[PDB]
Amino acid sequence: MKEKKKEIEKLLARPDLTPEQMKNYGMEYAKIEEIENITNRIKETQEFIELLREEGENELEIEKYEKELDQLYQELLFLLSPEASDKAIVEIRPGTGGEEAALFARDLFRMYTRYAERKGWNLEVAEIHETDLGGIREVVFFVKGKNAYGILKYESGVHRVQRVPVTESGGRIHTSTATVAVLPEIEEKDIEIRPEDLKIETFRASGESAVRITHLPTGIVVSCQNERSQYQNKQTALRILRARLYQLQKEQKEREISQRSEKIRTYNFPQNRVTDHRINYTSYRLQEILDGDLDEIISKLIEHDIENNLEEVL
Amino acid sequence: MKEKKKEIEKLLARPDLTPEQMKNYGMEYAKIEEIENITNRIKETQEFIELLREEGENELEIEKYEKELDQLYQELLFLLSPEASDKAIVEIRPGTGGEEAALFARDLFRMYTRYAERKGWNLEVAEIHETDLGGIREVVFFVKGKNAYGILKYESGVHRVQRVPVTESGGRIHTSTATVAVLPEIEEKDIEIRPEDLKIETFRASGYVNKTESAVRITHLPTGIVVSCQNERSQYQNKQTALRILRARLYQLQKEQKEREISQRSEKIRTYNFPQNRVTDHRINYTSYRLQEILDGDLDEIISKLIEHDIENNLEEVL
Amino acid sequence: MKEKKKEIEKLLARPDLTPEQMKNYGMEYAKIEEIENITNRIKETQEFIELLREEGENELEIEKYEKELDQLYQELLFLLSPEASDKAIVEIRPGTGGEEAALFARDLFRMYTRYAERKGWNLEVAEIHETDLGGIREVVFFVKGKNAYGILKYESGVHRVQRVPVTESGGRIHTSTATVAVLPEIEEKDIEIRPEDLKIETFRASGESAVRITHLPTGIVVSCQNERSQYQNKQTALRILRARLYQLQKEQKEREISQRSEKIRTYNFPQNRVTDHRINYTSYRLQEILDGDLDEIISKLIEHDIENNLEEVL
Repeated sequence: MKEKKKEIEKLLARPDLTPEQMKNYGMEYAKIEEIENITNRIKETQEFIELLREEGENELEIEKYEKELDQLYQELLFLLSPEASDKAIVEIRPGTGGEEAALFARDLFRMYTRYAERKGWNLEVAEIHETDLGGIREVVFFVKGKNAYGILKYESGVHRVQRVPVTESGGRIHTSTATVAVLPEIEEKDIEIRPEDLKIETFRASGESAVRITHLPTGIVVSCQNERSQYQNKQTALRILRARLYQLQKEQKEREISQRSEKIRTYNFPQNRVTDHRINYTSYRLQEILDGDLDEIISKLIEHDIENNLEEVL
Repeated sequence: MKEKKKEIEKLLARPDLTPEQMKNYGMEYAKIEEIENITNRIKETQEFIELLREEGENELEIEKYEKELDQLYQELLFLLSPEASDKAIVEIRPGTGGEEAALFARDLFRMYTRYAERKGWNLEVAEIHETDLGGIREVVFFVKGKNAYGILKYESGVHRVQRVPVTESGGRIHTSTATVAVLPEIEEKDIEIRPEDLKIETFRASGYVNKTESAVRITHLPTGIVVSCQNERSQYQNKQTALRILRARLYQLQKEQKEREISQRSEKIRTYNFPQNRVTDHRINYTSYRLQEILDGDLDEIISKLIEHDIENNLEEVL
Repeated sequence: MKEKKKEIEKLLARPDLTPEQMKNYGMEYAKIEEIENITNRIKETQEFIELLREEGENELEIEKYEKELDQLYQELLFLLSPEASDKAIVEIRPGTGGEEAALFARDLFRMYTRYAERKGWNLEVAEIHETDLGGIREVVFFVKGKNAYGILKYESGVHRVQRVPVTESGGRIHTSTATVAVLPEIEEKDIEIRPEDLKIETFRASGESAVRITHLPTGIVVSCQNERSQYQNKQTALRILRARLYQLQKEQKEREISQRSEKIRTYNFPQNRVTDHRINYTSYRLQEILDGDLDEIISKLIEHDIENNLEEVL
């Protein structure tokens, strides 16, 4: 890495060291080659496309390469970031806008669902509270796949739509806001939750089963009213309680000093556009992105990070 | 053209006029010569085949030239109907037959699906209601391609199947019905639909996705026309789909409401008998013994025989 | 035949007999002659190859005549065997070995695909369940050509492979298996199948048409799922069934008095060889064989048959 990180590997791998180490170091020396080569192809395919564009007459197919690029960056991202990131919990909620905000929440949930099916990920709905119009008042689900969290972490934040409400006939543009919170699933062996700290409750499913778990120390509360049995429900409430717990703990250990708009992205239907505001990137393939083709935007985010965040000059 | 529609072209084309008229009339000048040539190729080729039948020992290969007759006639239709017949909306539902009827609906959907692919057109499924036996309760879909509407317009009507049902173990021959409705797509600039005349509702999908994902219903308050969708699309996308269908539907309903107000059933448009492997179209009484090939998508033989007749007497001809 | 089967013909062709019998007995005589002439050509070109070997200096061409016998044997086989027609149904499926078995199953399907093209035969694939890596979970196809069934009837049995999986880089030699089943197609007139013994079902395509047919008494079941229409597929299923049924009968009336390993042939890649075990013959042109140049092996199997089977002392 740099050649500096690859220097230690040049020497370490020298004639001496222990078996448990030669594999340890050699294995990483290879990890660096992939990285080295992957960025190689990235940079080649990049410099390549810039020729297909202004070759006196662009060859409308820099899209075959443009796509591969989005692909090379998610691979690089995977090799770079210290590894445990394949399981994630997603929660989406309406924001400002009323009936319209819950409708956008479903639009998002629809994007992610269709995204999952395209990356070959597995998705399970932990819970969903719909709205008469066909919106969502709350939804939390689990996504697992090669780098699911590593990629979805980019979706955390406030999303806003700009569009004329569908049941509104030719009315005025409406701006609503939805919240997406992504967290990494925390296995049982990775965090301690004492029995006496937990308070479990169950009730008739207000008008299949309804459960609620309270982590007394924290005060975190997990409530589920779905089709799983009480027993099964409890296990699902716990998967979520851990992630929510671990986070709150992370938070309680960093936010005691950290002491709004924060719109992370905007979708505009009349313009059929998507603008992620951390990178100031705009795309005009809104419907295809909302249809589940989110790589173009995430890969851009991944690049910006690998170009001037942690893994760059570090 | 004729010699007449070519007359006005002769004079108009004369010395002076306006630029925008030169290319204009000039462009219409060519239209007629090609029309004249194609009708010349058809005649030269038609009159050539009939000599290859009783020459003293036929040359079973008239089919090769026969296949070009189907193509020349469609090229002639494209030149005789220069308007805007490139976008169409198709709808297929079961007629009488029960399960068997919903199965024939699919056989047709497949046929048009593969027929589309062969003409290299673009097809998009608006919506589909399938049946357990792998059949179709209802299906609607758009098709855009070179004069793809002027070609699929002859498919509107009832289509009847004659055959032993697949699940019926070699038993008796059954006869079911399937209904095809082909409407030309209508643009927003060509028909007015006032905001206040539209009621749009949206509901939860009925039984990760839940049922399907989104449900939209659009009602044209005046006429009563209702367009309902339940499919993978989003609300925003189904509405634009529902609106595409509603324009086509309303434009059709107004044409009827203007004729059906001065013009005051069986209508078996065509037949698909499997035991005999034939397909007979009843408006032209043309028959083919290439059933499965036609069902597999090679439909041109029949539509051209329909165009030929159509042009052989209707508007295009004596008009 | 012998001079015996011929004797009777000679006398039946004496002074009298009927028109329809005249031609009938007249053709089999000539048939017999052809058998005699070919059985002679075979015998001489043979006695001529041996001489070309230990003559005083082999003339490396005993192969041009070697290939001639490949032909003569098949023409003999034609003239001899039971009417064994020009139509055949072949089925191939993985044996033991996991993915590798599936991959070798397609290997075999390729050999035959290529072999049939060399024999000028026609070939329609009835169905094919494929594997991501490119193997074949299952396949049945139809073949038609001058006694394609007779010549292919010797492929029925378990085929075994020994090689390093292509996806393994310089690994250990893995060994697998693939089953091949050949059946002579039965025309509807030839076999009786009552309507009340079939159970024909249909379903929607999971993820064109789906069709399954069951022969209630036997338990035989043919599934179909492809681009075909329910109707075409049903007809494609009745062909395969009449074959599965007929055979099952020729069996159920022999597999009732005939009271595993049955490794029919072995293809070893490192040593580049094909070893047919029923005759213990080894060819060293494995690849040319897997490419469809099967006449070598089959003509050997044909020569053993005529030599010790019915067609001999009988």
